[PDB]
Amino acid sequence: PRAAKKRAKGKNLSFK
Amino acid sequence: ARGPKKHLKRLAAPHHWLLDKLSGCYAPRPSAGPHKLRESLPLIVFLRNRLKYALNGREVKAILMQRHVKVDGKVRTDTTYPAGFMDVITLDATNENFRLVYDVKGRFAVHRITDEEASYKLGKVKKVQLGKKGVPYVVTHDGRTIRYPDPNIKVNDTVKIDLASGKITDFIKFDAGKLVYVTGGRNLGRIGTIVHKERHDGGFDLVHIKDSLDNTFVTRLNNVFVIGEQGKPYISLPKGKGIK
Amino acid sequence: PRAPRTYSKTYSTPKRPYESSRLDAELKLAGEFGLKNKKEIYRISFQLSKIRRAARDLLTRDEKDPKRLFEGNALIRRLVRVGVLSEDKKKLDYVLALKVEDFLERRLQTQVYKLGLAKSVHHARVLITQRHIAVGKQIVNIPSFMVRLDSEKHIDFAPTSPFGGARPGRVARRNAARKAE
Amino acid sequence: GISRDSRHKRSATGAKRAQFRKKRKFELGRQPANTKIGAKRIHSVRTRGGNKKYRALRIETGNFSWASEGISKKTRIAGVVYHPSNNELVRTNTLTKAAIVQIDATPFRQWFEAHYGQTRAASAKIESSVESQFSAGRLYACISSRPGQSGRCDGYILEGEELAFYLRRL
RNA sequence: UUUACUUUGAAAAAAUUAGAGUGUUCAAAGCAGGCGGCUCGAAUAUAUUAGCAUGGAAUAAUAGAAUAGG
RNA sequence: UAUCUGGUUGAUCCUGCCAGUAGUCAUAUGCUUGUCUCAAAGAUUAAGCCAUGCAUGUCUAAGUAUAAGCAAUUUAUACAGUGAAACUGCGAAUGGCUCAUUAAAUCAGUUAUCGUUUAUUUGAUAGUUCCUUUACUACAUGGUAUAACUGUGGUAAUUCUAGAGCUAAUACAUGCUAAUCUCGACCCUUUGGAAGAGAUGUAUUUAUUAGAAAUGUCUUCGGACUCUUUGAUGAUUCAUAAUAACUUUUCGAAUCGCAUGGCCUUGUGCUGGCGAUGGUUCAUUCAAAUUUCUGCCCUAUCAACUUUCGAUGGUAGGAUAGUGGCCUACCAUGGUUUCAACGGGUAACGGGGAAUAAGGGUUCGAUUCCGGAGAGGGAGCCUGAGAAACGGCUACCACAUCCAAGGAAGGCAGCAGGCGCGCAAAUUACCCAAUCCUAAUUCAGGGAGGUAGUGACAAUAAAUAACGAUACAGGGCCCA
Ligand SMILES: [Mg+2]
Ligand SMILES: [Mg+2]
Ligand SMILES: [Mg+2]
Ligand SMILES: [Mg+2]
Ligand SMILES: [Mg+2]
Ligand SMILES: [Mg+2]
Ligand SMILES: [Mg+2]
Ligand SMILES: [Mg+2]
Ligand SMILES: [Mg+2]
Ligand SMILES: [Mg+2]
Ligand SMILES: [Mg+2]
Ligand SMILES: [Mg+2]
Ligand SMILES: [Mg+2]
Ligand SMILES: [Mg+2]
Ligand SMILES: [Mg+2]
Ligand SMILES: [Mg+2]
Ligand SMILES: [Mg+2]
Ligand SMILES: [Mg+2]
Ligand SMILES: [Mg+2]
Ligand SMILES: [Mg+2]
Ligand SMILES: [Mg+2]
Ligand SMILES: [Mg+2]
Ligand SMILES: [Mg+2]
Ligand SMILES: [Mg+2]
Ligand SMILES: [Mg+2]
Repeated sequence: PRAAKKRAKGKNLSFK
Repeated sequence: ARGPKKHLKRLAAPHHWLLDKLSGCYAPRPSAGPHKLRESLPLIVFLRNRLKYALNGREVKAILMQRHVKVDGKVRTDTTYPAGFMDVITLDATNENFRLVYDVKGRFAVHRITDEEASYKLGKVKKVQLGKKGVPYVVTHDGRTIRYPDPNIKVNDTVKIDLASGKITDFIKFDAGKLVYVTGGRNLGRIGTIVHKERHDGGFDLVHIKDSLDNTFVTRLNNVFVIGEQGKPYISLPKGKGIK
Repeated sequence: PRAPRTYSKTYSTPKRPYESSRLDAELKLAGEFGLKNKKEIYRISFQLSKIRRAARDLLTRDEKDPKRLFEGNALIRRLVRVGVLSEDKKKLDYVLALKVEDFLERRLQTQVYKLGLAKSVHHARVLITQRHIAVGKQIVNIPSFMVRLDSEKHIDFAPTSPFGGARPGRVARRNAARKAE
Repeated sequence: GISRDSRHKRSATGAKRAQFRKKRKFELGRQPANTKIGAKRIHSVRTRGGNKKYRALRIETGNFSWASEGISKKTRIAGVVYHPSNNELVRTNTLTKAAIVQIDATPFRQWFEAHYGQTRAASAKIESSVESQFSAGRLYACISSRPGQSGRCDGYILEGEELAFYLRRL
């Protein structure tokens, strides 16, 4: 039987 | 000493755990349980150093006592519980199921499985004997005593156990041509098929195994675990299929 | 207790240090490349001796043996990457032909001198130790830094340095303030 | 005081070993329990582990089995007649395994008449010497239990070649 | 024929040693995973003697109801 | 040794010789000591002696609170929040330190337990209906009982305790409550009903017993008709089962939290969920004890040793968890040795390892990991699954603290810090945040451990400057 298939991203903010 | 030891130095811990030598002075000492000390992975190591879900011992304790971790279909709260080979670990909150199988390197690998696969496990028949009241029973490699076995089930065979109820669904005989997995020695983690069981009276039996690449190697019988017939394993195998 | 942290010496005293030829050779090397003291020459001689002994031992082995192929390929790759060994020069026998000088040019101080950022090896060292030179995005203050071929052509003045774009140093602005006053 | 370790003894070659370590609890020994005929006195002993041992300081009664008919009856112990290890135990009437003792003939006899209706005939036939013992009123028995361990004086009756040899020794 | 002897395979903890990869700012070190299937990655080695299994024609011992008798 | 320098005469060459120049490591010591990373701390063969302080305690919803404890409330009607103290349970047998003793001993590798104990973890595992005083507690038995606590007291003094009064349990001691299964005549022909003949735990000890031409007929074409009937190991008196008795003889839940579902004949009736803690036996796991074979430095100016008081082996017994001269009684005369027994020395814990070496070799290895032994020196023990424990106890020897002289209290080869001299060397520092460990347990505890401080132990990198112009002068450098 086959194994289970494989399966939050970076976010950016600039201030000042 | 005068009694059982309760500490384990990091340098003395099993190598396959991959514990940093400089991180501390002591390593988790596996508590008593189904599997032997050297052939077991305590839950703390699995949750922290492998899955990286917890950052130190204390969040591991928090996770465990939240009852989010199930081993062998049962909730465990001991941080040093000795999970071992072919033990099913379920984290329902994450919807993740793992089966503990060594990689070709010989190290317990994070192998994700489906729920249907998680419903059953495999156990090598370590003993078959008549108990009290004349009730036959089988002892598997994980210390499970299953009563009223199928009388064909013999030592060195493997039995498929349903986790929910703990009965034998099916079994595989130890014969030439079956598919086996190495659970000890330098060949640890390799997968192959039997060619001969070489037998020595009063001595350790030796088994010759041929892999898919036709390479042949010899290992002691205690280190052999039947997992199916050739081309049809009863469990999902890790990446590489135990080659090299 | 905590597990030991291993260590090793990076240099060894030559066999008979006081040879006049050896003294003059160390003099020439130190003067040409601006080495602080003899320990640097001893260190690089130790490294080169280790490399060349390994090359000899591999050469002793027959052709096509697994260990010879694997170790020789690794050693040639490392020597080519660091820049001592040229691309057309990829054989262990030519590794036996290396000299300390090659590693000496591969020092960051020498590269800074040659690239024209500094006109002299000592000026180059002074620039390195004062945090004015950056390899890529990284400020390097170690003259013994070994420059790779790829890293060679990214050497520049650091953005924070007064020569690389930042504001003038303390001396310049102090003088400007006093002149204004 | 009593210890069993092989260390204090001389070596096979005759060399004498030096004291490797102090005495250990797990190689201990305890005083003998010289069981004697007298009112039942037994006291327990706390042994290694959670287990326990019984010390027969005194017993009169023991369970003796007539093998040839496959029965077992409780019977008073008359006295020690012969012991193969050391004869002072016979003199002092000390009860231990393999001691030869005398037991009452009463329950065995009554069972005999009850089952066989005789003081069928072929089955009732019994070896002559034991019939003489029945007529005497006391039977020779051999203790098969260890009164120093289990607190029992169970045994079995002598018969056949066993009986003949022990009578000859007597 | 048997042994000695020799080849090969298991076994000989970890740490240490040799070795592969990695811009800890360099280095002494530490370290095993990266991209969205990619045929990517410690590939690993190492131990005189004792025991176990195994292929051996020579060498050195050891054997014979050997070419015996009527 | 090499290389380098010098001496060997009236001088120069060529030889030959002599003196000095090699090396890391180790011990001691002198001077200097700015920055980053990292890391160690023995030594009088004195395992010699120690003031003071700390280093092992522990409570969840789930064993026991009328603390005359604290706070609460719909202002309390057995209790209910939180909770000192004490009982109870568990741990203290791990960890840390040191190398005194130890020369087939420890130890390394490799075997065996069909030779035995094993708390804990994990998986299984126990309806016995009935059996005269039913004159009957199971809608749940006692003090055959006490602490904490109230109160009266002794002693100079200690983690000293006497008498009296109280009260609990998962402490201690007792003790119960119309079942299941074989066949089954007769009806009925199945989803069948059942007149009745029968059978009924564990634990301990002994004895005995078991454990090894149906090639047909019919049939619906399927199927039915008769027979089988333990398993494992190389190997067993193995596993298991059975019969007869036996036992100062056990066990078979008189325990606790949360919650209030389902049936009705409407009764505080019957039934019922999720957990904790206990309990017999087996297996597994952590362990422990013995154990098979090979391997240790110097010594032969140690050649015979062991055996009277066990030395080798046989039988029986005692003892133990268990094998075994381990011990006892009786027996024989055995056992090792020039292939070095036995005795003596060892500044002898063994090993993984470290240094050197071209290779063979030689030396070191208290010291980060494993294993063994010890806690000033002998001897003996309670507890507990596990100790011959010493931050547990008792005696003796040597030391040594307090004293009212009547007595009491001792073990830093644990972390700091002292003495051992009249000559010297880390802080009586902070913390449980990391590592893991103990507990009733997320939470409390941990000089284990971590953080920082402190003689250049051993190692890595590396500052103390770089860039110009101007002026003046003719000698500077190498060989011989
Ligand atoms: Mg076996
Ligand atoms: Mg700056
Ligand atoms: Mg070998
Ligand atoms: Mg000084
Ligand atoms: Mg300065
Ligand atoms: Mg600074
Ligand atoms: Mg209250
Ligand atoms: Mg409460
Ligand atoms: Mg000696
Ligand atoms: Mg030996
Ligand atoms: Mg426990
Ligand atoms: Mg259990
Ligand atoms: Mg009272
Ligand atoms: Mg015996
Ligand atoms: Mg004797
Ligand atoms: Mg010594
Ligand atoms: Mg050592
Ligand atoms: Mg001790
Ligand atoms: Mg002392
Ligand atoms: Mg003691
Ligand atoms: Mg202690
Ligand atoms: Mg102390
Ligand atoms: Mg100290
Ligand atoms: Mg310290
Ligand atoms: Mg509880």
